[PDB]
Amino acid sequence: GANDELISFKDEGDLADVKSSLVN
Amino acid sequence: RAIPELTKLLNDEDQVVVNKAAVMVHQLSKKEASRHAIMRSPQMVSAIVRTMQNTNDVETARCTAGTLHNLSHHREGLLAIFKSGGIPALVKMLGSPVDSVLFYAITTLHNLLLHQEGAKMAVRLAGGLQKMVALLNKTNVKFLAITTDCLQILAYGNQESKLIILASGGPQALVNIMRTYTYEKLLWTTSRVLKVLSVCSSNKPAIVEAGGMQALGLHLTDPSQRLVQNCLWTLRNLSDAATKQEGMEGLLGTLVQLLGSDDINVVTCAAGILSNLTCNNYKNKMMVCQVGGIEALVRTVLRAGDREDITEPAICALRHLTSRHQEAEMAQNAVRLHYGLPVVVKLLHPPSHWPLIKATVGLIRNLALCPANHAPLREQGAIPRLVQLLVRAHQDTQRFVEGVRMEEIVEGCTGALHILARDVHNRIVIRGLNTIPLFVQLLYSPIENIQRVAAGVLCELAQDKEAAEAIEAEGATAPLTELLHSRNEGVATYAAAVLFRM
Repeated sequence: GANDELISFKDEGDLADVKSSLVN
Repeated sequence: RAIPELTKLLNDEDQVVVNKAAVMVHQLSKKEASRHAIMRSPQMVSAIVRTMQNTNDVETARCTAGTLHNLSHHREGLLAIFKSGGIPALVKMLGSPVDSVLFYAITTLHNLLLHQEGAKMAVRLAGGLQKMVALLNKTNVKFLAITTDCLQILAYGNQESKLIILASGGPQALVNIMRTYTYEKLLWTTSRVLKVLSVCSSNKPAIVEAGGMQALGLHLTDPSQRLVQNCLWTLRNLSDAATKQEGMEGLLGTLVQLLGSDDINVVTCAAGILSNLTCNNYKNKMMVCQVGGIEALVRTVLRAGDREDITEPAICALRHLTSRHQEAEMAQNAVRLHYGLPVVVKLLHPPSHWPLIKATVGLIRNLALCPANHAPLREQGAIPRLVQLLVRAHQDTQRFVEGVRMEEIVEGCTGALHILARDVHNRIVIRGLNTIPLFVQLLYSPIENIQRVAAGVLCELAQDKEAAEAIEAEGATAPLTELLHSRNEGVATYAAAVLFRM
């Protein structure tokens, strides 16, 4: 079994303003 | 000058005297003037780090954590906080029940990770991932945004750090972030963390079973492109591990629609996901077929031209949809009514590579199963090209190219011909390319599938008297006699037929 076969994909690959307002 | 004193005071026994100093010290670090004084004094940084660490006062912690935070905005600051073992201590503040301390902590840690060499390795030793992941249940999206980005920098290119996140229940937590929150920046950083883990060979299913597929598909049409793209790449990496998950119906409709996006890259990713999501899964095949799947995939091949990066996944998808399910005929059939044949048959020609030519031979094999496709496939000039590829394939096996064994090609082409030979007109052409001598030699294959379709093509052909003598006169009788006795009923069934008509 296992008719249709697969394709293998392995694409592994602005918080400064987020942080200041998280502290202040 | 005050520095040397407070340093002294922070190392006092009278804790009262200490918190008193951390308050002052933390008021001095507000002004860059006094800030430098501090960074520049190892006894001051250690002092602080040791106080915040050992302290047990919910404000001496605030101020100490607060202080080294304001120290981490510069380069010399980070080194001072690093050389004094402040990381293990910051990881320790990640367990505070006091948000301020917590906030000041994840921010300083984020800063060290981003710019300080040695930080990443330090945070892992200190057990930072486990703690970081424990903090994914917090309801402050900005806190979550910085926390998740930490996991992404630690996990990137690190399987171990990846296995630790996974073992801490990380997947199901990030995946739940994608279900609940609408803050784009959070969704982004999280999606990026899911992206990095989806390449790991242990995380995939954890992400798929937690409902990752349906949750990454929730943001497929959000306005943010970076969000969309990340969600797509991640969905692509998870796809070969998602073929048996129920509830893909909506993500299927969305993916189809996206083939018509304006971004080739989006279209490419989507054709990829539909390709894998359609493997051996009848529920998925029919859903793709229901929402406009065939026409859209076909339109994608056309639009793509020579881009195998698109045509291939898309052609594989058309292949999957045209077989092994209640409406395979409806599909096979629909690819014509939507004008696919021209570009399909054209894909067997140069400059198509083998990976694609193989997949395209399979679609053709499948599409010939539908009688109304015989005439069309012929008039597009399929037989002649299917016939010469087989020849090139057969000769190689006598003379593992690009990851494609030529025997698979030998089987498909001859397989498509076995099927096309169900029409009398097609038969004439097949004979007309003096192929009979080649199929006969195909009887001597050590592979059963090959013998079956060789025998199979020769059975169709032999029902024509002259062609029957052509095969006989070719030596067929001998090898067929042996094929008569195979355990593969298919080969023996077709073995016995040629001889009979012969």
